[PDB]
Amino acid sequence: QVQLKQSGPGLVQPSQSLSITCTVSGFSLTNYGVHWVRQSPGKGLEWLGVIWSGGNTDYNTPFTSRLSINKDNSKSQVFFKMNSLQSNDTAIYYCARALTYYDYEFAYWGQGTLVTVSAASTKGPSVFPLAPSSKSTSGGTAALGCLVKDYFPEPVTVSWNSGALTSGVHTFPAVLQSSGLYSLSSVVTVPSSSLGTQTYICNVNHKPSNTKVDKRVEPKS
Amino acid sequence: DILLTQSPVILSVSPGERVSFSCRASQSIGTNIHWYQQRTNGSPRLLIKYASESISGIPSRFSGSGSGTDFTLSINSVESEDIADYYCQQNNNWPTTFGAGTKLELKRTVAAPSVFIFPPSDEQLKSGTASVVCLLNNFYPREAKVQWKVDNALQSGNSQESVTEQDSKDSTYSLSSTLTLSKADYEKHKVYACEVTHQGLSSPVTKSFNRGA
Repeated sequence: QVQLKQSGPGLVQPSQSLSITCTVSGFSLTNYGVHWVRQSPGKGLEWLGVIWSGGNTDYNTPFTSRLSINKDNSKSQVFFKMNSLQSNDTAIYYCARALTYYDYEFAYWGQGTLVTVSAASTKGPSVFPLAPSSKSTSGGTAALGCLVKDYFPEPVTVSWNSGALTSGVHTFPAVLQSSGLYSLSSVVTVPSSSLGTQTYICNVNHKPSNTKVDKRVEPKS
Repeated sequence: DILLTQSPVILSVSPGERVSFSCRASQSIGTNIHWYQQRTNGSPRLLIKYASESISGIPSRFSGSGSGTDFTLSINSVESEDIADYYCQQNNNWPTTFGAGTKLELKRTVAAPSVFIFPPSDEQLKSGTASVVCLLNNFYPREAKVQWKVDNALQSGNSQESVTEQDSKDSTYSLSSTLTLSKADYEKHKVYACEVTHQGLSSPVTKSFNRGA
C-alpha cells in the first residue's frame, strides 16, 4: 500500500523558514518523483515543485528562489524547505505521488501539514466540559461535548472515546477570538440513560504545542 | 500559465439527479485534464485522468468528457456522500495548474434543529470568563438564527458561531454558538437563554438554565 506521511502542523514566524518532511512507503523514491502542492484557506490548489527519481528538481516560477526540495532515498524521506515566509504563505502543504514516474495525475497524497505564518507564539488549549442535565434530554437523547479554548495556531484533533465513538459526533470549525486565539467545540448526542453506565471522553490533541488531554464529560445535575 | 475556470461556484442538487461540473481552460489543452474530489478535512482524491479515463477504486457513477477548452465531470445519480469540493487540473502546459473548484451541495427536506444549551463549567469560571454554548443539531437548510438573552436582555457582539459541513449521510448541518461573558457579568445574572428560529420550526424554540439552580 502506497502512503505518504508528513511531519506535524506548526507556527512559523514572518521572514523565517518552513521545513516539512514527507516519509513514503509502498514505493521507492528512486522510482517515482514526489511533488509538493499547497492549498490556501478556502482556496484552490497550487503546485509548488517536485524532486524526481534521479534527484533533479523543478520549482514553480514564484518559488524558484526561496524553495528547495531534497531527499534521502535510503530513508524514503523527502525534505521541503521554503524561505522568507509571509502571512501569504499560511496554508496546508501536501506532498504527493503520481500514477506514473514521470507524470502529474496525483493518485496518492500525504495528509497535509497546516503551516501558520504569524508573529504570535504557540499556546496549548484549555479543555472544558459541555455538560448535559435534566434540561439536556431531547426525547431521551442528551448532548455533551468539549470546548477547546484559547489555543494557537490551528489545528486541533478531537476524537471521542479514543475513536470508538463516531456516530453523532460533530466537531465544529474553530473560531478566531478577538484575543487572537482559537476556540472550537466538539459535541456528540447519546441516549440519556447511558450517562450512568457509559463514560464519555473527548481526546484532544494540539500538536503545535504537544498538548494532549483526555477529558471525561459527565452531567453536573 | 493556463487559467482554469470552474462553474458554477456552488452546485446545489437533489439525490439521484445527474450532475455536471464545468472546467474551461484559457487555451486549448487537448485532453490533459485530471479531476479530484476533496471532502471536508480530506486530501484530494483523483477521480478521472486525461479527461475521461477511469481510476481504480472510483465509483462507476463518476465520468469525465471534453476536449480542447471545455471539460465536464459527471455524476450520474449523485449520492449524499458525494458532498465535497471538486477540482480540475490541466497539465498540457507547464506549470500544471488547478481550478478554484466547485462545491457540491445536496438538497434534502426541511428539518428543524434539535437544541441544547450548556452552562459554563466551574473550572472555566476560575479563569475569569464564562463561555455559554448553544448547539443546533442536524437541521436543513443551513440558514438559522441564534439569539442569546441574559435576564431577557438581547446580547449583541459577544457571540460567535460556526457551522459544520453537510453530513455525508443525512445531508443536514449543525451549528455551535458561543456567548462569552466575564465571570463578573455572568455571576450578576440568572436566566441564560438561547432562542433559535429556523424555517423548520413553527415558532422559536428556546432552551435555558438558571445560574446555580
